[PDB]
Amino acid sequence: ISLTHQLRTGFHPGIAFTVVRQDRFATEQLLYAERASESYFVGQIQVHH
Amino acid sequence: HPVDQPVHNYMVKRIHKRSLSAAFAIASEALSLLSNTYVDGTEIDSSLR
Repeated sequence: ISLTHQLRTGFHPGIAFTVVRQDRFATEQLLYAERASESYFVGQIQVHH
Repeated sequence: HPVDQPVHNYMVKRIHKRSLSAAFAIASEALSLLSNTYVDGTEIDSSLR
């Protein structure tokens, strides 16, 4: 009741505070998947329902 | 002493009924290879078949 006294009207405590949030930016991708490192091994069609 | 008289018996037999059943699981893989071997040709690996 008395510390937000000095935290809700006009007077003010031997602490204080520090704004943030958790806001919004980014990144993405576009590679160079290579000539000799990267793969598969060719084939199939086979079934079960 | 004429008292004798041959007798013939007539017994009949029932046939009854039995059976044997068993399960035989096909893997999708074995019937898989199956499917090509029925149309075995230049394709469909022979070592596989």
